[PDB]
Amino acid sequence: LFPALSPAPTGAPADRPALRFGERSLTYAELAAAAGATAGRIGRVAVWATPAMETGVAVVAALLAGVAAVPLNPKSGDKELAHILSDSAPSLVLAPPDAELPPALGALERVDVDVRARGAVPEDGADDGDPALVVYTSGTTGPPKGAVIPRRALATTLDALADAWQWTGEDVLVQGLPLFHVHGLVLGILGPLRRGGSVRHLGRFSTEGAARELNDGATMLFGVPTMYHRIAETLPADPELAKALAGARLLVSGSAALPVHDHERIAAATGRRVIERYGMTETLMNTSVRADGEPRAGTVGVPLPGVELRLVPIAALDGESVGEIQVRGPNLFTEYLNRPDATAAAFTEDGFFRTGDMAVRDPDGYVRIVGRKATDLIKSGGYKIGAGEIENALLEHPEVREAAVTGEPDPDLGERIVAWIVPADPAAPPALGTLADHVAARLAPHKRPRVVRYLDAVPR
Ligand SMILES: Nc1ncnc2c1ncn2[C@@H]1O[C@H](COP(=O)(O)O)[C@@H](O)[C@H]1O
Ligand SMILES: [Cl-]
Ligand SMILES: [Cl-]
Ligand SMILES: [Mg+2]
Repeated sequence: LFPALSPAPTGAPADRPALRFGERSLTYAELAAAAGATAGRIGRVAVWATPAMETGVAVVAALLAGVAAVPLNPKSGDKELAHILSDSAPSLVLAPPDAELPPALGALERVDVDVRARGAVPEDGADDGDPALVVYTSGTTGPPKGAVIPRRALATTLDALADAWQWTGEDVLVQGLPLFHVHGLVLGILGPLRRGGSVRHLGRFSTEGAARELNDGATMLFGVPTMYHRIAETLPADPELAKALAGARLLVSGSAALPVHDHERIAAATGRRVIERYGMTETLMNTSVRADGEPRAGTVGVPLPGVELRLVPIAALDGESVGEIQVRGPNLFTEYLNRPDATAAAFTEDGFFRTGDMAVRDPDGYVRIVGRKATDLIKSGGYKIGAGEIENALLEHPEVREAAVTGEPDPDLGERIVAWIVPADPAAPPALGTLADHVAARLAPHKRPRVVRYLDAVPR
């Protein structure tokens, strides 16, 4: 999976940079040795997945050990952690030494991840179908399902992207994405390691931080559309940001659609374009605009090598016939953990995954996502948010009789979460702050409502 880490590297390859988090870093040899020491201490494991160097070491340790990792959002609330802990039943939690863990984890064995530890890299005994990660992803109803992602899916999607993006071990990625989802963790940490390159993780994203790294040897930027919106807003005032983007080898957006107004403001300011790629937790990456392809706003390009894609079948490349994307390939997840009926429902009889995403293809083969088959989802900041679980949390509040949750457009977030409340007392309805704080404390801050509306009645 990482031939530059296992077996332990030697000579010049060993002293190449691997991970950089501000002034903290690890070379390939240092990462292999620190992850190896950790791997020997874990013969499923949870990872307290802060946007910090320890998270890279922890996940690489699990992969070297051949033990599935379950990334935890360090801002998850009590309900959300209890569910993941009960569902995935990890043996231990890998955490940074100084992390304050919440009481939901009080009974779990804590293994501190030491980035200065030096141990042997375990022998690789893993099989390609072995679970690599369990990544919790929201559905339209109920609590998040654990997508079990096999080792082979990681290798194949990362190598497919290497071909599409002309990504090599000479590339230096900058990113500031969360490390408990696929974009930040798989593409943004494991991808550079599989390639033999490096990543500079910003901790918290900022336009200034992205500019700094791209003006100082970073060659690629990955972000969600919200980050590109904030870049587009800042460009007129920020000459060094404009130069940073103009000089980049590749700018990539994903997790949600990049609006054409943001695309074109970036092109106006910098003279170059942002590649979009389309993927899902359950499928990893499906399509991308290629580095050697024509840049086309509002598209997600062509199927990646090894991905079988169809629209439903619609065979005309007409830019007009709307159909459901379905995919098959070694990029696919194994199952939803403990959910065999939901797993079976996600697949056609002949083994294609039903994405729910609606698309056309143009005469060049390019895919444009234009909607949904039956059921909108909510994407806020490039997080997929499930309405039903936000409703279920709001219903716990004593000032809420009934609740419905929807998304509405937001120029910065793509969509913002709306809470529709039948109050306990219509003359004293619960304020947004009380409801938002409650959902943040139960679920996670990114899932909080940003708007509240009161009604007499909501769907049952
Ligand atoms: N570049 C993109 N354009 C439009 N939608 C996207 C793109 N990348 C991912 N998505 C959406 O994100 C979903 C997967 O996100 P997730 O459920 O968080 O794994 C897909 O089903 C799409 O709806
Ligand atoms: Cl750090
Ligand atoms: Cl959060
Ligand atoms: Mg619903």
